Order: sequence, then C-alpha cells, then structure tokens
Amino acid sequence: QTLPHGHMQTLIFLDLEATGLPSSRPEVTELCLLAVHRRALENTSISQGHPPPVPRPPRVVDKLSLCIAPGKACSPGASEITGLSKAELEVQGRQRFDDNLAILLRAFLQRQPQPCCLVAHNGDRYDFPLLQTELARLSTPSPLDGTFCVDSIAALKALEQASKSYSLGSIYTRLYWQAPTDSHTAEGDVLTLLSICQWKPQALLQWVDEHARPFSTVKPMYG
Amino acid sequence: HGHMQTLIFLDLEATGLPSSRPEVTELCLLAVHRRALENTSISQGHPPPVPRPPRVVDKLSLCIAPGKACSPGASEITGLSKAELEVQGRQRFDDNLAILLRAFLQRQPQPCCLVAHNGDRYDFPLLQTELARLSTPSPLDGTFCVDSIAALKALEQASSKSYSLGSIYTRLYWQAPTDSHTAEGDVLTLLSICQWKPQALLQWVDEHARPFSTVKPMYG
Ligand SMILES: Nc1ccn([C@H]2C[C@H](O)[C@@H](COP(=O)(O)O)O2)c(=O)n1
Ligand SMILES: Nc1ccn([C@H]2C[C@H](O)[C@@H](COP(=O)(O)O)O2)c(=O)n1
Ligand SMILES: [Mg+2]
Ligand SMILES: [Mg+2]
Ligand SMILES: [Mg+2]
Ligand SMILES: [Mg+2]
Repeated sequence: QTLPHGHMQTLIFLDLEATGLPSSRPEVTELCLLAVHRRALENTSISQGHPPPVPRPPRVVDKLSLCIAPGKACSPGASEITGLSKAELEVQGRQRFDDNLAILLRAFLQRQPQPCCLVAHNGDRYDFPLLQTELARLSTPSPLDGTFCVDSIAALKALEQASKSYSLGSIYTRLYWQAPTDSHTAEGDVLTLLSICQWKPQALLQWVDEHARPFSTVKPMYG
Repeated sequence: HGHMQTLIFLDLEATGLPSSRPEVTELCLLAVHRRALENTSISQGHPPPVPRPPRVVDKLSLCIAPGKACSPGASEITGLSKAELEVQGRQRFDDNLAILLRAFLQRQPQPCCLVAHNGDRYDFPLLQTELARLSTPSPLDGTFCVDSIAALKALEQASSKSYSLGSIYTRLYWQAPTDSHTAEGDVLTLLSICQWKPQALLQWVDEHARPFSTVKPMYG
C-alpha cells in the first residue's frame, strides 16, 4: 500500500566511511547522522530556476559525526579518498565500534520523533548491511531494530521519472551545476545527499513513506 | 588530570539573556584531540588564511525545546523559536540528553576540557542549571572547562578592542564569520580562532583549565 509503516516523522541522512569495498569484509571508520523532521523538509524553499541554487539546509537539525578506530587497516584506495587511516585514528585516541557507541546512537535516535527512517546513498548494498554487521558483533541489541531505512538511489530514479548515472556526485552535478564538496567524508557526503533530497522534498517524502522497510530485515554484509 | 588530551569546543543558544533566566535551545560539541590542534599549520602572513579544520573530529549538534518562549531578540539572531522547535518534535533538555552527552564524552580520551566563548559567564553556568534540573548525575562532573575570551586576551597580549567572537575572527582573518549565532556555526568560528596559535592555546589551557564541577549555576 501507500503507508506500510505510517508517515515517517524524521529522515536520518546517513553516510559511512570504511576500510574497503564489500569483498574486503570492511569495517567502519567514520559515521555521520543528520536527522531532519518531515516538516523541515516539506517547508524547504521550492526549487525554481535553472540551475536552482543548492537548497539551504533546514535550520532545525540534529547532527552526529564520529570517527571510529577500525580493527584492521584501510586499503590503499580507501585510505586516500577518505583521508582516514587506522594509525591516524588510533594515535588520536578514537575508540572502536563498541557498546558505548550503540548507547550513543540509541540516545541520539531516541531524541527523534517516530517513526524514523534512515536515508543512505547505496545503503541497501553497502551502508545498511555494513552497519548491520557492526551492530551484530555487539552484546547490546541493535538500536535500529525499530528504525526504518531507504536507499536514496532508488528514491531519485523514481523521482526523476517525471516524464543516466545515479552516483552521488553525478546526481548532484545534474540537479545543480556546482561540484559536491568534501567528497568521501561522512559529514561531507551526508550534506551532499541532503541537498539532493531537498530538490523535490514532497515527492521524496511520498516515495520514502511508500518504500520504508525495517532496518531489522537488512542482511549483514558478512559474519 | 592536567595535561589535556581533548578540547571540546562548545556553544549554546538559548531563549534570552541571563537576567531572563533562559533555557538552552541548541547546543553543539566539537571534540578535537590535542594532536589535531598541535599539527595545525602555524599562522603565517597578514592576514593568515583561515586554518583548515582537522580531518579527525567528533561533532554533536542538537536542537532543544525550551520550557519558555524565546525572546523576540533571541529568535531574531538564532533563527530558533519554541514553536518551530516543538512542531518539529524537539524534546526538552531531559535525562536521555544527559545520557547522550555522557556517551559522547566517554568516546573522548581524558582529560578533556570544554572551550566556550564567554563560557565562564554564560554557557557553563547555564549548562550547570540545565543539568541540575535532572535526576541523572551530571556527566560533566570530571571534565574541565575554560573561557576562550580569557584565552585570546592572553594570546594577543603575548604579542605585540572587542573580544566578541566575531570581532576576534575578523581581526585575525580579515573577513566576516559565517552562520553567526547558531550553535554549530559559532563552534566552527571558535575553532578557527583557537587554531590561530594552537601551541600557545593548549599551553594556556593546561594552566587555566578548571573543573566544571566548580562552575556556579546561573539561576535556580
Ligand atoms: N575506490 C574505492 C571507493 C569506495 N571505497 C569504500 C571506502 C569508503 O569509506 C566506502 C564508502 O564510499 P564513499 O567514500 O563514497 O562514501 O567505500 C573503497 O574502499 N575504494
Ligand atoms: N543580542 C543577544 C545576544 C545573545 N542572546 C542570547 C541568545 C543566544 O542564543 C545566547 C547566546 O548568544 P550567541 O548567539 O552569541 O552565542 O544569548 C540574546 O538573547 N540577545
Ligand atoms: Mg556513501
Ligand atoms: Mg562517504
Ligand atoms: Mg556563545
Ligand atoms: Mg552561539
């Protein structure tokens, strides 16, 4: 139907940085959450002009950005594009993906009105399975068991059928003509994704409410 | 503990000025390891470039619903109002928030020092009042704090006049700050001011850092 889990009251834009690609059995190095209330997205300035300017982020937003020490080193390509490395994260005292972090995420999620839906670019094939794997290792139950999730790649394809590449930067350089900034950083890509999702907010929320599925159904990437 | 491993740059937005007994509407924490500040490029030239933020940083920015309304002036500069905060589902300054802060501080290597502009007279006393309203024990009992006004006064006399956040930033870097009077914006501006002479700041923090437990509440 059109509301399998009710109207999502907040979208949490999510991006992960990690040690490598899925085949490497990667581990999380950076995590950013940007929670936006439905109304903040609805009340975004309507897109007009060609090219429309990059929308202004909503004034009221909750943000969490964390660097995390992995158990194994980052691959060469990963370490260069993210600007992170196992050694640099450890020398700066970053802690691993542990139970305290789960409590942090739980407390952060608990400040958001429910139902809540995660939005990640390619999340169905990377971020969500990876985050599922990281949470599975913990004694603490998943803080996302009642949270829903959605892949923004699927979202924008459906939206752009208002009758092509759907990588983050390609979409960003197609709606707006500016280049994305701070690429391949957790907070950087989250802000880029937020700008993409602010292009057609009302249509995005409609598609999100339609396709939101429980994060508990996400298969772990490995383990 | 006395040799700070983490600086947490902190900024609060609230409903009004101290006399009005205000409540917090927004808070931002930006945790930076001592190594990230130490390895910031010394400021050279006149004006020096705005220092680059460290790549490794922990950030927490939260909007908070106040019990009372924001004054018209406070809403004008912060862009926040009780009505819009509550219609967007923001929760009060409650025990879960203290649990959130606790877990955030737990991820930072100790000892840890809060850095806030005008903190001794505003942010730290106000934050002590919000936390004393909770049954949950204060999660800042054990962390240290310091006011960046006093810091920048000492660093600027070292060589050789307003100390508002904007004034300092503009005097040091010859341009206007961005996103003034927002929690995250003023934190990033404060970071830039503190990255001016980081070695000298860290040394000055170690000598003047003070336990948050000693901060006197603002009211109540
Ligand atoms: N050439 C690449 C591209 C991506 N990644 C992995 C590491 C990144 O942390 C993760 C997420 O990609 P992105 O930085 O685009 O968010 O994918 C990688 O290992 N090598
Ligand atoms: N002219 C001003 C300046 C500040 N404040 C209050 C509300 C602000 O949220 C808080 C913090 O000020 P600032 O935006 O400088 O951090 O002090 C105010 O009411 N009126
Ligand atoms: Mg991504
Ligand atoms: Mg990324
Ligand atoms: Mg201030
Ligand atoms: Mg401020």
